[PDB]
This record gives sequence, structure tokens and C-alpha cells, in this order.
Amino acid sequence: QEPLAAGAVILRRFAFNAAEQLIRDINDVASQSPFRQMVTPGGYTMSVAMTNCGHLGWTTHRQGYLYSPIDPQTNKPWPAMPQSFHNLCQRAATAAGYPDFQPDACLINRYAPGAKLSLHQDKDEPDLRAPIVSVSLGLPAIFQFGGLKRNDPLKRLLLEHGDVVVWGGESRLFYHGIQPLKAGFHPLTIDCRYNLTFRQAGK
Ligand SMILES: O=C(O)CCC(=O)C(=O)O
Ligand SMILES: [Co+2]
Repeated sequence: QEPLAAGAVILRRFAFNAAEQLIRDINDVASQSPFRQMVTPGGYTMSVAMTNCGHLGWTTHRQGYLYSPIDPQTNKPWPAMPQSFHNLCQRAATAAGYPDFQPDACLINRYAPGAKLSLHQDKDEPDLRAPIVSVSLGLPAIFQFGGLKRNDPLKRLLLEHGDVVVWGGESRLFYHGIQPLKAGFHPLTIDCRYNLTFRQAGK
């Protein structure tokens, strides 16, 4: 299935089949670059653990964000993006109408019950030409999606295991975020939610 909105679609239950292989390749990456909490420059500490794969990796600190080839926690390169991450990503991107997308970054998020991503706009990328591909894995989450300005009426959507969201073009600098993840069980993730966001950061 494929719905909305405006240079952005939801590919519903798109990563369903590959979820077992994604989870496995998430784990493989994690055994190299582990998950960790990150302190926002505003002093707040994020309830979302995260790590990276691909050419570039995004981390926030006290001075601010950074895209890096080096993992600041290991002082070695971020794991190469797994075959299945790459394949899945462009297969989503094509179906979303971005045939010439190729990411170099992949920020992997892990949410516990009560974890939240504050409303933000994917901003720290120089090349606004490329779209964002978000993969939802595990427990269901409510993903809010507004627009350019902060005050745009947000719309609340249930993102479920396998669900995929691609946004770019006119909808690229759009405010979006995550509400406190409700507790539950999922076969594959047990009691959490994984989320991959694919991005072009270099080029
Ligand atoms: O968990 C999500 O679906 C949101 C991910 C996101 O927007 C980000 O990593 O910047
Ligand atoms: Co984002």
C-alpha cells in the first residue's frame, strides 16, 4: 500500500518481509558501533539510544551535532552499510519516486517504552535534494508529521512493524517527531522499537 503526503508517501508494511534480516544486520552493526545515549546542546539527554552505519554518522553533543566517518565512542569508522540496508532503502526510494537516491548515512534508533523523539526538522544536511527514508520496526509508534514551520497542524499516524516513510521535495524540511512509545510486545523486537533513517549527508 502507498498513501500520503505531498512529495512524501507512507509505504505501509513495506519492510515487513525483510525485518528479520534487518534486525540481524542491526545487531551486527551494534556489535561494532554500540548504541548510546546522547546529550543535546540544550543540556537534555535523549531517551533514544542510537548508533550509525554507512559512510557518515550523526551524533549530538554539548557543542552540537556532527556528521562523521569516525565513531567518537570507538574512535574507528562506522560499520559499512549492510547489503540489506542498502537494497531495502532504494527499493523504498524508487517506489517513493526518488530513483536517483543513494544514502551515505544511516542513523539507527532504538526506543524503549516511554522513549520519545522531540519534534524537529531533518536539517543538518547540506543537500536538500535527497529524500529521507524512515523505517519503522517493532512496537507501534505515533509519528507526528507537520510542515515547514513549527506551528503547522501536525498529523498523528500509527507507524507499525515493517511500515516505511519517505519524505522529500517540497516536504523535505518538514517538522516531524515521535510520541512516548507505548509498552507492548512484538515477536521480533520483544519490547522495544527500532527505526532506521537513511540519508545523504556528503555529495
Ligand atoms: O523514529 C522515527 O520514526 C523518527 C526518526 C527521525 O526523524 C530521525 O532519526 O531524525
Ligand atoms: Co528526523
